[PDB]
Amino acid sequence: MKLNISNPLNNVQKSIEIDDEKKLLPFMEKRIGNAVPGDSIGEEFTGYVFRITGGNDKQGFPMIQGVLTNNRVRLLFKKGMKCYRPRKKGERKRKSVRGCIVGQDLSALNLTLVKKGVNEIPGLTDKAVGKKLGPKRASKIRKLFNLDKSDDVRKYVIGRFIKPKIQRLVTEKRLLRKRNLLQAKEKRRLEKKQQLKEYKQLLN
Amino acid sequence: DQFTIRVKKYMSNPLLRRKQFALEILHPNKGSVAKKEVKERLAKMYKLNNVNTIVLFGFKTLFGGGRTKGFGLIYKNVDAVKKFEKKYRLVREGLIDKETKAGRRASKELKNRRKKVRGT
Amino acid sequence: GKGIKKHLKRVNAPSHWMLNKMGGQYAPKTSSGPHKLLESIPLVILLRNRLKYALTFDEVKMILIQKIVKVDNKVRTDCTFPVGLMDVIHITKSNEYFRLLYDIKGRFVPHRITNEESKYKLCKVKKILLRKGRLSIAVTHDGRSIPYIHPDVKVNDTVRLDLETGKVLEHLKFQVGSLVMVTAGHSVGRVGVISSIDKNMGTYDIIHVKDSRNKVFATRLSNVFVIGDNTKPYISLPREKGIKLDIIEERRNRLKA
RNA sequence: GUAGAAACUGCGAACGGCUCAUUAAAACAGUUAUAGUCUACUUGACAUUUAUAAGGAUAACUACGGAAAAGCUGUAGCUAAUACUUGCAUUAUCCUUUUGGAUAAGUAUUUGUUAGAAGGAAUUAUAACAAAGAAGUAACACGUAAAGUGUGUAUCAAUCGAGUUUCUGACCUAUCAGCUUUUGAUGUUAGGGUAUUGGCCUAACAUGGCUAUGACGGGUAACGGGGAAUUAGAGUUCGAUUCCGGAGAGGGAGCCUGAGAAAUAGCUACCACAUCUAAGGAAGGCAGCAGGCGCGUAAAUUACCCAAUUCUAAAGAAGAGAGGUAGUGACAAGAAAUA
Repeated sequence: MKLNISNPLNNVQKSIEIDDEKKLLPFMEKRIGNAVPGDSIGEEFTGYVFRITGGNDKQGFPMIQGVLTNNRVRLLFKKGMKCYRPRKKGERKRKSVRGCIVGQDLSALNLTLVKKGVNEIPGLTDKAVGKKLGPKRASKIRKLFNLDKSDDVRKYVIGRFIKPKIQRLVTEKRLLRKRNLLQAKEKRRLEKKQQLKEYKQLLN
Repeated sequence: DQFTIRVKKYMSNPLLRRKQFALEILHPNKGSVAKKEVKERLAKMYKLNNVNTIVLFGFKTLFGGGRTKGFGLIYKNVDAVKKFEKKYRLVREGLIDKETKAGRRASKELKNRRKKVRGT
Repeated sequence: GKGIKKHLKRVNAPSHWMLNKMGGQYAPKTSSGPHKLLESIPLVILLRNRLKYALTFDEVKMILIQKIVKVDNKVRTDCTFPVGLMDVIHITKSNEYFRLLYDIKGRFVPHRITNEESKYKLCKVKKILLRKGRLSIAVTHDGRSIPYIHPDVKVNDTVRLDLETGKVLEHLKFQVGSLVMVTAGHSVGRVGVISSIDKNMGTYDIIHVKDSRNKVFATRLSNVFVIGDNTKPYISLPREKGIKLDIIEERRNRLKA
C-alpha cells in the first residue's frame, strides 16, 4: 500500500500511497527482482519500469528472496542471512517470514525504478543527492581524480576546513617501518651466522 | 595539650614517593588528640613546610585510653598525593570534593539502555 | 561450560604464599608464565606481603605501571606475573636488586643482591631437545629455551645464564660432590653436597644430600637444583645459608638474645 | 592536536555464584600412565615453494516504510578498518686450500623406502630419498636511549588446564543365585570415527566374560572426600552446607560459535507449566542476589558499596547481588552487670 519507490541513480525515493487493488494487480505473483511495468499505479508513472525488491506483510513480517511461497513460514536464520540480526556469535534463531511471492497481504512494498519513462516526478528524478560522504582510501581518491602517483592527494580531499584522514598513505613513518623490518631481519641473520660459527668453534 | 609521638616500622617508599610508618600517640590521662595536632607535630618532626602532604588513617584509641595506634603516610608533594592515593581518602582529607553519588542507579540505567534502543 | 578455572580461593592458595585466612575470599591466581603456580609467587604478593611497598592490589598496579620493576633485566607490568625460584628482580627507583630464594623453612624470600651478582642468574636445565639441523636446545626450570648449548651439558645440569646476552657462561654437573639446593621436598630450602644418588629403573630416582653438619637427608631427583661445585656456591644464600636447624636448637638459639 | 555518542572490529561472557535431584566400583580419595591426546591468554626460543604499499563491501548514518507488541526489521546511497581478500630478495653446501669458482633450496601434517643425543623400553629426536602439503614469514597502529612498544602470525618448548587411564579403597539386603551374550556380551582381524587409545562404532570370526572372596538385582529419608560429634583404648554415628572433585539448571534430546560448552541470565524441538495479544502472532525458565506463593516443626533485607579480596576488558580510571558492609538473627561460641 505504501509503495516506497527508489531511484538509486539519483539516490532519492518517493512514498506513493495507494489503496485500489486493480492499480497494483499487475504486481501480483511477481517474485523479488522481477521487472514490472509500473503503468497502472497512475498516469505519471506511465513509461517507467519498476524492479520489485522487497516488502512487508500485513503483520509487518518482512519479505525474503529464497522461500517462494505466498504466505508466512518459519525457518532458522544463520549469521549471514539477510533478514536477521544475531545477538551473539554463532547464534541461530527461528523467526516467521513472508514469502517472496506478492499477493493481497503486503502492508508495504519496496520498489526501484530501472527504466526512465516519458513524464517527470517532482523530487523523484528532479534533484539528486550524491555520495553524501567521500571515499577514505587513497586508492579511491586517486581513482576518482586520476592524478596517479604525481603528488600527495591529501590536498585534493573534499571538504566537510575539516577533512577526513586518508588510509594507505605513503608516510615516511611507513617507509621507516619497512626499512626497520629489513634491518632487523638483516641483523638477525648476522647474529645467527656468528652464533653458528661460535657453536662450530666450540664443538671441538 | 601535651602528648608524644612514637613512629614504628618507618620505611622509605620511593616507588610511591612516600614513607610508610605506624603511629602511636601517647596522651596519658588525656582524651584522644585530633589529627591536626599530630599533623603539625610530625610536620616539625620531619621539617615539612606543608601539612596537606599528610594522610592519616586507622586511628584506634585502645582500651583504657592514654594511647592510640594508627598509620600515616607523608608524600613528596600534593601532586604525588593526587597521583598515588584514592579519591575517598582525598575527600576525607578535604583537598577534593566528592563526586556524584548516583551509585547503582548507574547500573540500572545502563541495563535499561539496551544497545540500539536509544538512538543517542 | 567447563573451561579453565580463573579464580583462586584464599584458603586454596599455596602455603608458602602465606596469606591470612580472613584477608578476603580470594587469592591472586598467577598468570601463566615461566614458572608453575605452586613453584612460584606472583609479584603482587612479592611486593605487597613481602616487601610491603604496596598495601593494596591497586597500589601494586600503580607501582607496576611505571616501568620500574624488572624481572631478569626486562620490564614486567603484569600484576600476577610468576617470578619463580631464583631470578633477579630489580627495582630502579630505589635501585635495589633481589634474587629470589627459598629459606630453610620453605617460603620464598627476596635476597639482597649487589650489581655484579644481579646480572648472573642460574638455570637448571630440564630437557635437551634437538631440532632441525641437529641443533640442540635446552629447556630450563625458568621456562626458558637456550639454543646452541655445549655438548657436554647434560639433562640435569645447571648453567650460568647471563641476563643481558641470554647466553650460557659455564655449566655445573651433578656429581656426588656438587652443591645442591632442594626446591620442593620435605627438606625444601636445604643446601648440601649430594652424598650419593641411586637410579631406580622406571621410577623416581633418589639422591641423599650431605649437610654442612654431616646431616644426611634424601629427596627425589625431580626437585633438586645444582648451585655450585664442592668448592663453593655460585650464588649468595640467605642468612641461614640453607642449613635447616632442628626444632630443638632452633628454639634454644632463638631464646638467647 | 585533544577528546568523542553510535557503530564495525577485538577480548570476555565456558570464570564466578547456587543446589545436591541423579549417582553403589559409578563419582570420589590416595597412587600411576598419557611411549594414546587437546590446550586460548601469558612466557622463551624463532620462519619455508603497484611495493614511495593492492581490491570490493558493510555497519553506524541519510531518507521512504511495515507491525498492537518484541534485543523485529524491509528497500535505495555512500564510506572505513588489526573486519574480508590478494600480493615484492636470500640462504646453505663442495674444490684449489683470508679468497675465487661450482652445487642445492615447503613449517606443521600424510604416505612409501632407509639411517638412527635421550629414555626403562622407540616405529624417539634427528637425518637421507620419492610423493603430496595446510597455514604463515607484518600492504597494521603508538613512540624509548641525554634503537622501543602494541597488535597479529608458522613451529617447538614452558605455563594455566583438560580428556582418558593403572592399582587399591564404600552402607543395608540372598524372602536377589546365577548373570551377560539376536539388540556388543568377552576377545581377534580389518576398517570407520575421535584430539588421542578403546566394541566407541561397523564387517567377518571365535565363545567367551563376571560370580557365595556375593556376580546380577533390590533399598538408601546416599553426591564423594578434606572433615564433625562422642571418644581411656577400641569403636559408633554424622558429613546438603567455607575447600577440592562430580553433577544439574522445570524434564529429555539436539546444535552453533568458540582454544575451551553438548553452555542454558546461547539457540532448536517435544512434554509439563506459564506471560502479552488488536486473536494475526510474540515472548519464558530465581537449584544467582533480594523478594513472593506453596510446603511445612523448620530458616533473614525486594538495604548500601565496589573501599578491601579478586576476576574480565581495548587492563590505574569501567564493571562485578562475585565479594565486602550494615539490617533481621537467644543457630552455635567467648568475656561479663544485677554491687
